[PDB]
Amino acid sequence: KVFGRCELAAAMKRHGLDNYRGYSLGNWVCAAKFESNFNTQATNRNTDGSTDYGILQINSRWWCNDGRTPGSRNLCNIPCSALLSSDITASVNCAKKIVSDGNGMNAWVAWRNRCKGTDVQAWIRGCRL
Ligand SMILES: CC(=O)N[C@@H]1[C@@H](O)[C@H](O[C@@H]2O[C@H](CO)[C@@H](O)[C@H](O)[C@H]2NC(C)=O)[C@@H](CO)O[C@@H]1O
Ligand SMILES: [Cl-]
Ligand SMILES: [Cl-]
Ligand SMILES: [Cl-]
Ligand SMILES: [Cl-]
Ligand SMILES: [Cl-]
Ligand code: NA
Ligand code: NA
Repeated sequence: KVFGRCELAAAMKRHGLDNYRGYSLGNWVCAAKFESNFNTQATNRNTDGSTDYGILQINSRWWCNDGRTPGSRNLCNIPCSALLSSDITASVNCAKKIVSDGNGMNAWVAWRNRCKGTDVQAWIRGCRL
């Protein structure tokens, strides 16, 4: 599924991401925009052979099992394919674990490079939330 911006904002808000670990909702929407262009089916292969999955491009090196990232962890205890669902619950729940792990949203490269330090509230501007 390719979410609309506000649709995703609302979904993320419903799933408890607004101000989760102090990260306002716009951060999460911004991260999803730049990680996946709001596409739950986005996948991208990393240089190490892991793959990033889903709307928040959660990687299989650490967070999910895709059966083809040897030596990797599955800290969200999910098949990576679960992160491609139109239902963002698995991605959100895994993202909550990630963002809680001490590094905040810096885990999301696109967030660090494209959202951090920007007016992320713009990402939820106009949305009914
Ligand atoms: C939370 C999450 O999974 N974020 C992704 C990053 O992990 C990806 O960065 C890449 O991650 C792999 C596995 O840890 C690293 O081997 C690789 O160096 C790293 N790539 C960069 C440029 O840092 C990122 C890839 O775009 O996608 C999500 O942000
Ligand atoms: Cl868009
Ligand atoms: Cl915000
Ligand atoms: Cl694996
Ligand atoms: Cl959802
Ligand atoms: Cl933080
Ligand atoms: Na990415
Ligand atoms: Na893994």
